[PDB]
Amino acid sequence: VTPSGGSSKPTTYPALPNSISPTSDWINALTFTNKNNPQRNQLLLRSL
Amino acid sequence: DIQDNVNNDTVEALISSYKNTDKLKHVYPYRYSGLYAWQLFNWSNKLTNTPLSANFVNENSYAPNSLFAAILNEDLLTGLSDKIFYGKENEFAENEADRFNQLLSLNPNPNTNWARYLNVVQRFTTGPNLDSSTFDQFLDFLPWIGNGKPFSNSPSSSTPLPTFSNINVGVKSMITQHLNKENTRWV
Amino acid sequence: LRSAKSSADSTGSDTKVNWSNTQSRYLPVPYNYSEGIIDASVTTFSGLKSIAPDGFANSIANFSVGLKAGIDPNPVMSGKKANYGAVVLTRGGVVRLNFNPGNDSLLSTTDNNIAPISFSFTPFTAAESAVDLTTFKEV
Amino acid sequence: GSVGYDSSSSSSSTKDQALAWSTTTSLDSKTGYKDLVTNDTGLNGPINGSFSIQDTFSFVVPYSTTGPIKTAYPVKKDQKSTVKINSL
Repeated sequence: VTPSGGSSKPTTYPALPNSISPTSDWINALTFTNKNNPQRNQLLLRSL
Repeated sequence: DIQDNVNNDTVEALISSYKNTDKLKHVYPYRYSGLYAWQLFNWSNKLTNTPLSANFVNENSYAPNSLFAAILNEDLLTGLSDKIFYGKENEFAENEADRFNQLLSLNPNPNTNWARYLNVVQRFTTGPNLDSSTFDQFLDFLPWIGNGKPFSNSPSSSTPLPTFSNINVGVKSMITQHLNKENTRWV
Repeated sequence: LRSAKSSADSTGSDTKVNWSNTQSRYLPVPYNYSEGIIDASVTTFSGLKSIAPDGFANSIANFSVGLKAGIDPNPVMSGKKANYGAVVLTRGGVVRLNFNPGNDSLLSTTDNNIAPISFSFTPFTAAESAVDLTTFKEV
Repeated sequence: GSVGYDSSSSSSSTKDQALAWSTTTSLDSKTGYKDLVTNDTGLNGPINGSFSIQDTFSFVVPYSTTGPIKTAYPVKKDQKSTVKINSL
């Protein structure tokens, strides 16, 4: 992008989380965590 | 990993200009992305702090997929009228011009009574009184009925790993390099 | 009330009053009294959509009416004095004010984590939300 | 609501402007009520607007490091003598 003053930078992440697997439980990253409260209740019933 | 960065200079091209109207709406030139929890957090029929609020509903289950128990208003179950009356406040939009400016909520009409029936439940429960990953720890603690062994695997190098919780899986490291690189030391 | 009368009669300069049995609370109007707010062209006041059921066009300025107190008729343990509260209507809910009859103070508790226990907000359903609060006559 | 307003006459930048700002608690605030309502965020001046950390939009300051964050009342040090801030 080209804002006023002519300074520009690439539109991408500085750094990212260490795993994307379905077991993931990240406190800081809703976009990389896979566990959820519905799944916790679904797994409770079906594991019983 | 390849989501478009809004940064702060970027927003003016991708969202910070496209104002909607009573007949005009937009689809943005922005690469949205996220995993299963972010999908459900945005578009599941989630509970909230006030009733009738959930604007998104997907589809309904094949079979029962939750435990459930509840406390009922035995008085209100006795007091409610035999016949429920719905009205135009529960109809879908008759044509798409009424769908574009679609009303999210309405007061009951003078002849209708459906809103009285909403409050027959006082309280409900669904599982252990546990919060966050602590609940996945309970899921790992209970024995599988086919062999009497807990999914946590700890009661016996090269030992096996648990299935539900993340404790002792892989390796420890500090989250100080993630996302904003801030607050992690104290909050 | 005696200081206040003193402030109001003050010769010459402004005399001041401390009322030390008071509290404040952030009490917004409910977000579900509006539509179509953007998240996930940010929506501002000039474009915010009202669906306000409670007799107001606007869905941003809170209102309150008919504060009223009352003694609980429910017995309290002997050697303790009768309980009293008050209630008041605000847009989207009733508020409970709670008192300690002992020393006529706001109810507090030891922890500062839990929020001042003198105040409780119970949200209206559709039926109470539908009442036009500008028509309040009496409580 | 009561705030100051610049009733100045003449090059006063805030002329005919009310002097008001969000005072809403930052994201990093240690939780629990006491902390929330005693958070130093917006105490003496503006701090809140729009913030795009990583890709997670917020109007509220994400935190409240050379030292601690300072807020100030929006009347520039130069005009501090000559300015006219009245109550509404």
